Amino acid sequence: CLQLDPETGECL
Amino acid sequence: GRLIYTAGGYFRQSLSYLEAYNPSNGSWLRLADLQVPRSGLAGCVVGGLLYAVGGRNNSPDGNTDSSALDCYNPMTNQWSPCASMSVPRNRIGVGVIDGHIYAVGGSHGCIHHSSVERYEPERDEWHLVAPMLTRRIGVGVAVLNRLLYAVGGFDGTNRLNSAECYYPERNEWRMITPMNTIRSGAGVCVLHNCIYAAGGYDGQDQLNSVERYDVETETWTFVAPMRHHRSALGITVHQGKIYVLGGYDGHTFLDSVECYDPDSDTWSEVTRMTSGRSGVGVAVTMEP
Ligand SMILES: *CCc1cc(CC*)nc(N(C)CC(=O)OCC)n1
Repeated sequence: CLQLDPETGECL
Repeated sequence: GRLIYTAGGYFRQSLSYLEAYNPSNGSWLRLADLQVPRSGLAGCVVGGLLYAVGGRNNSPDGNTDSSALDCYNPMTNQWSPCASMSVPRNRIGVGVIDGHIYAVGGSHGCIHHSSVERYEPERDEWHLVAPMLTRRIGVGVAVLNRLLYAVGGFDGTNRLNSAECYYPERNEWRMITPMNTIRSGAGVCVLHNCIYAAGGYDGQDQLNSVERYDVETETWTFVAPMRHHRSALGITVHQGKIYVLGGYDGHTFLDSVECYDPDSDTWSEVTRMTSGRSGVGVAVTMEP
């Protein structure tokens, strides 16, 4: 989802 | 014998794992945890000691960017704190030249750094050097022929295909030829006379492509792509081969470790990490 950083996968 | 160490990373939260892989026998050893969890850090080695630099602790209780420098000694299996950097640096890049650690870029909250600082282990001191021409977080850093390269990343607004080189005796940064692909979160390393940039994120997709910069010709050329697309991967070189570890592919936190052989221009799967994770720090040093 767009709650994740697409580079790292981390929850924002 | 030499092992590939992986420190920190992220899966659900930032991690404090320190694990070491032995390419000679396929084993993984779990070693002393980092004192504080961190992802987006970088690892390096000076004088047989492993250093973990920067990052951020993305925990259930909040996000804290790190200015820390910690040192792991394989002979004691213990972490020791060192002097902290001038500023926190999440998604930092590091390179070692002549026994000194250069910390490049990274973020502190919404601040995207162009600053660069250098650590002297013999004095336990950091000092700022000339900043890069571009702010870069998620930057790949590597050293070739005692020159420091900073490749790709994100400047606060755009992901970059640009790269630059630092010439220590002139304390000056200069742009080099840009990559053929925009990459933030790539793994960057050196092999033979080339700087390799593997994976990363181009603004739309995680990448499996790999390109290398020949410092004599000033050109970037694509080599065989990795089997897995990945961003925020760990990377290192061991006995003439590149190893990529983990990362995020937009679906899974990868446990895959691939190895590139430059003579055959092929990638192969060599082992899996004990659990999938992104944003690790990696380096090679002696067995503990
Ligand atoms: C889309 C899956 C997902 C991941 C995350 C982690 C940041 N969060 C959420 N949301 C919408 C729930 C929530 O409370 O997020 C803040 C942690 N969904």
